Amino acid sequence: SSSVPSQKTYQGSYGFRLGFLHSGTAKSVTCTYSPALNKMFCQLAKTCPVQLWVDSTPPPGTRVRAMAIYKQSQHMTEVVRRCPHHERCLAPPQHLIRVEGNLRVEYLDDRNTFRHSVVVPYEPPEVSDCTTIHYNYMCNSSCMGGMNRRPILTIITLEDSSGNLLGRNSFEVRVCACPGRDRRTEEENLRKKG
Amino acid sequence: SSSVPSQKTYQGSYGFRLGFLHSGTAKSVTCTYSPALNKMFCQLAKTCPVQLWVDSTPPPGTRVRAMAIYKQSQHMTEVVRRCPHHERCLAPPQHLIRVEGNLRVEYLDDRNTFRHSVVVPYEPPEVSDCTTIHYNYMCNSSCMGGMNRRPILTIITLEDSSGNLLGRNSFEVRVCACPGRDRRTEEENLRKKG
DNA sequence: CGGGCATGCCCG
DNA sequence: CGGGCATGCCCG
Ligand SMILES: *C[C@H]1C(=O)C2CCN1CC2
Ligand SMILES: *C[C@H]1C(=O)C2CCN1CC2
Ligand SMILES: *C[C@H]1C(=O)C2CCN1CC2
Ligand SMILES: *C[C@H]1C(=O)C2CCN1CC2
Ligand SMILES: C[C@H]1C(=O)C2CCN1CC2
Ligand SMILES: C[C@H]1C(=O)C2CCN1CC2
Ligand SMILES: [Zn+2]
Ligand SMILES: [Zn+2]
Repeated sequence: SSSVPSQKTYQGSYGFRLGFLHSGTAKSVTCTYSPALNKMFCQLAKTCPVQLWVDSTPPPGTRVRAMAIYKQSQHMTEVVRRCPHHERCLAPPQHLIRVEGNLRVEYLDDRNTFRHSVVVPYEPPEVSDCTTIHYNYMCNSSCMGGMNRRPILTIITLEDSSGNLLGRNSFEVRVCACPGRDRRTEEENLRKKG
Repeated sequence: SSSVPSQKTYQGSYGFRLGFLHSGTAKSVTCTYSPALNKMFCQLAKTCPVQLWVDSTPPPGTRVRAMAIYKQSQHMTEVVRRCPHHERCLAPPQHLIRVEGNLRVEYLDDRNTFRHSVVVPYEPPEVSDCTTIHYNYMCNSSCMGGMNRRPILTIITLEDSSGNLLGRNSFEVRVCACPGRDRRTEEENLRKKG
């Protein structure tokens, strides 16, 4: 009955985890992940790679879904969408999250919650310990009429073809002009005032 | 043959001038006019009163047209429009400038230049030295996908019913959250660095 | 209200 | 590139 998808971490029986590349905090890095904050800082319309780690191999037909929700309680019931400017300038223009480099991407609009998601087949790592998906976020967190400075969580779910939830993980995202600057500011604020 | 409307001041044979109320520079004033900069600072979707002064009375049927153009050479050929966010949230939604409080307003989209303008009948001052029109600017200068931080000029023309230009004046506009702050900053910069 | 944090971006 | 100006707005 809830229209708000769950965000609670569920590593599940396959030992599903996410992982992220190390990139550092130079002012101009295109993306950078903060383990302390469990938060990706990235630039709009640029690659944001996410690694899928599993302990046990999921069954054939498993899918990987990504969906954004607002992190703050007061905004969690509002659907996360592209702002009108970037909508106008495969993926429907209203979708915030895209996957690049995949021939089997599917973009979904839920008929009951109206929430957007993007799904690709799960592929096991090559003869490697993880699989990488290249996500793109098509608005800045600050975009007026879209995210409007509100932080989001991206929820990644591993689902079998029957729709069973096999695993769930999430991470906070800030899409911004200067990921390295902003990661440094938020980590310093965590240390001084968190 | 030009698609860029003239901005050159033409006081003309009726002695046409604009005038503005004095309001000062408190951080929260809703609008404030800088004589030194010939520039109105105002807030979006709030009243921006403009006075029409004439020495001689225009003929019956005279009209008052307002149009925005970009002030900087590199942007002057681009039509000034409402941004997509405020377009979606009598006046066509794409028009930046509205007139409030007038039963005879007309909104025009030029069939050749595609430029927008808003026109009201000229009314002589009451048995007073000027007539006031209440304009509204429906985007901030900073709106993404609209003015995008580019300064505009508003061009006010006094036209007879046959279309003769009787007079023309213009003023720069900044639509912003804090007119009083921003007028003070720009006047100080004029003094220190202009 | 006024102080000052925010965050895209600097081109007259 | 990194410094710092910009400019809406501060609500976990
Ligand atoms: C943002 C992205 C990059 O450009 C490399 C470093 C960090 N992340 C993975 C690869
Ligand atoms: C973050 C900062 C940089 O280092 C370049 C990209 C965006 N911003 C301006 C230049
Ligand atoms: C912006 C507007 C106001 O609110 C009064 C002072 C200045 N201007 C005219 C009236
Ligand atoms: C300019 C400043 C003010 O004084 C109020 C209006 C907008 N901004 C925040 C509050
Ligand atoms: C998990 C991830 C790594 O750490 C490298 C790059 C691709 N996968 C295998 C080797
Ligand atoms: C010109 C203008 C003024 O200065 C006041 C207000 C209205 N008009 C007449 C009196
Ligand atoms: Zn956007
Ligand atoms: Zn706007």
